[PDB]
Amino acid sequence: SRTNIDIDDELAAEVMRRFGLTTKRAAVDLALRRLVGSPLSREFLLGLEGVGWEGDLDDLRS
Amino acid sequence: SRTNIDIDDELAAEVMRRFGLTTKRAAVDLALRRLVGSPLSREFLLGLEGVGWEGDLDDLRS
Amino acid sequence: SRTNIDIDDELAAEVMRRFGLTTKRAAVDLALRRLVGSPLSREFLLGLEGVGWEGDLDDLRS
Amino acid sequence: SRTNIDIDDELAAEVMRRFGLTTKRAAVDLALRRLVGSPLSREFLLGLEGVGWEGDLDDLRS
Amino acid sequence: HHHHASILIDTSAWVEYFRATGSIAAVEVRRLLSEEAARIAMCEPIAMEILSGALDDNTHTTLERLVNGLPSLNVDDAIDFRAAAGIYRAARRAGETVRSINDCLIAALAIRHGARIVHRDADFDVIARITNLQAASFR
Amino acid sequence: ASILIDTSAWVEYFRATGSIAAVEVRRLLSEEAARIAMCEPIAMEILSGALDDNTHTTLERLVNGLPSLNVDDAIDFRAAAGIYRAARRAGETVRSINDCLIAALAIRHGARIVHRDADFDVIARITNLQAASFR
Amino acid sequence: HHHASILIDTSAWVEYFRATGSIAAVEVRRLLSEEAARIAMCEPIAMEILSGALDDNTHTTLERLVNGLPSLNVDDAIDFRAAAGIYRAARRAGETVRSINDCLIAALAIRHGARIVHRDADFDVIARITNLQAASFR
Amino acid sequence: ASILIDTSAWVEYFRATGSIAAVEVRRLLSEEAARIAMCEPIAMEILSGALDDNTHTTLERLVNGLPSLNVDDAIDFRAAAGIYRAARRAGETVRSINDCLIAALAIRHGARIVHRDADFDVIARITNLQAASFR
Repeated sequence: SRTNIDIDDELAAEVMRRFGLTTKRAAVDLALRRLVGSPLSREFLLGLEGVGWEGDLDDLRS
Repeated sequence: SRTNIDIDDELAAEVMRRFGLTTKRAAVDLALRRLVGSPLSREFLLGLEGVGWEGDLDDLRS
Repeated sequence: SRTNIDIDDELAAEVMRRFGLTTKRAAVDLALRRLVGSPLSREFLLGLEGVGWEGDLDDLRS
Repeated sequence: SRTNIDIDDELAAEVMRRFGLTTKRAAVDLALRRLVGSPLSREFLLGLEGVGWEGDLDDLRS
Repeated sequence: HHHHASILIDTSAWVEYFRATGSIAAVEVRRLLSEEAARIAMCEPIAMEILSGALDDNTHTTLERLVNGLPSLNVDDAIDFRAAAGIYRAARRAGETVRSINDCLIAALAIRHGARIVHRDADFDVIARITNLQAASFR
Repeated sequence: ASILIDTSAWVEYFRATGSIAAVEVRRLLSEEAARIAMCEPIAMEILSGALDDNTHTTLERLVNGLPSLNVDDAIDFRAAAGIYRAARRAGETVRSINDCLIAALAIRHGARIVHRDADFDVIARITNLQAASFR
Repeated sequence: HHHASILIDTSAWVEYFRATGSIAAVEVRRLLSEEAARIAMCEPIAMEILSGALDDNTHTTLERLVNGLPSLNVDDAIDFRAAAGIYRAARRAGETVRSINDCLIAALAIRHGARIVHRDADFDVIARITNLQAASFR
Repeated sequence: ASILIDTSAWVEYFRATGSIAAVEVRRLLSEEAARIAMCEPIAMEILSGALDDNTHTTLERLVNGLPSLNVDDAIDFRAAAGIYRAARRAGETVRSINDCLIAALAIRHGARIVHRDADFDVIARITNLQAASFR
């Protein structure tokens, strides 16, 4: 994961301007999370069936 | 600019798979650029062809 | 705060006459306030009272 | 003409920022001219009657 | 606090004055210039129209003095073009006819600034039927 | 400090109801116009009830002519959710989840809200939202 | 050459969460099993989901889900006005819309080129008057 | 360098006429989307002819989602006027004064304009306007 790559400095800063980020680790992280998310394993996702949701969707909508 | 930062191998690989890129650096670049690029998707933009326009440009101009 | 500047006398006089102000300072302050004030005029803003609204806020908010 | 005058610092600064002006004097002149324009005598205004206008407003509008 | 009831003279009235037609519009313009000069405003769409139809370069120069001299009501493109569009579409929906979309722009800017329009163009009659534009016709 | 007028108060003004909220909106327009702010959730509400074409253009002018307090996609929805949950915990109800959103954005911007909706009364009791009710 | 994201609406999500066994829940399960890579979240949906999470552990779990999925952003230069437009159109059509946030969701979906999987009549209405791609599982 | 697509080209695209202009618009959308810009005079034209509600909403979305090249009140109208005058003196005909405004805007921004309107052909002879005709 320690990875040696060319990252456009301007671009990383440009993202730092736009999103009020104070890093590059912040910009890259965001960039990646937005586009493909974070690792969600198959078992996790399947395990959500029956996890429960006690709120009322009618209250939130109508 | 050449930078060594921890990038999760698997997220980058996912990016590569989804966008047909051959390197992690390219993937990361793409992810950064999407963050500060156009808010209108290709799909939306191409979907406008044939949407219609019922006014008369002659009235507005000629 | 206080400063020494050139002000076109005639212009200042005109402002004073048109807005019924007694001093150059007042004239300058009013001009500066109008310059950075709302793009929506007082007249337009007060004209909105009784413009109407056809919606039902209860439906929008439940 | 030159005069000593109290000008709200903040407003002046704002004006300088918005219009990319580098002096308080310039800011103040701009503000005054927004209010009353530049001197047009009654004589000049009345002298415009019959000056001529050989264009066609139908061309410009329809 | 400090009210000012600006009067925006439309190109349509201006032209009458410039040509000295003796029409009620020209006379009204004259009156305005003699009695209400301090209330008269210009805007850049009107200015563009005025300059555009000045064929003689000397006359054009003179006109430039006028349009540069009068206090200006600005066009703010964060607001006024959309408002014009809205006006125009409403007119269309009403089955009304609008000769010039720049009349809708002018009216939009007048409404924003709280100015009344003196004119002789039916477009402004139309627009005052669908918005709260203060307009006075002199045909 | 920006003054964010809520839809609840705005509507009063638009319909010239004469209620205290309408009068306060009028006052705001008269005396503090340069401090009045808009946000896009409020804008959406206002335009969604402007079914008359003329009303719509007019209120669109209003929305476009006021400074905007942005919605931050990264946090504001989360904040709103948090607020909602807190309200529930406090044994209160919120009729509209978008009031939570609006309040979140106000808190982020340091803006104060002028309103006549009990939701903002609730939210000021579980956050540091600066809200003034004219109900 | 990337395929269209699939935005699962709160309406379908809830079924899945509750293990109701309805066609919606089954569809969501299928999506999770067979097309996980195409699933997207947006912040309005996220807000809804977290707001109905009463139990704290459950809430925590759902936060993981919501931060774990790729996100389709809300851009307030565009999406709120578009939602308003959608709403007004619906109203003029004589249609009823129970949640203005469904118009927002649809607006963002259209912008992003995403299709919606749902069980809420609002999305049916919206697909009638826009080019929203919506699939009802009710 | 920004690419302003003129209303004339846009309309071809919206109506799916299959003209060279429509196809070029499509190409632009496909391959050079990041360089496409809008301006408010074009926007006004586009929205004025969008009479259907859905059409108006979606073209509103388009106009709001493209980067805007500003109208500078102090300069652009004067520039347009000048352009018009020059055209008339050249013995040319200009159908729309707002085409002169748009071209002024384009020249000020250093933007090129993609169109199918003879007005821009006229204006590129008498100015430094970067215009691409697909008539």
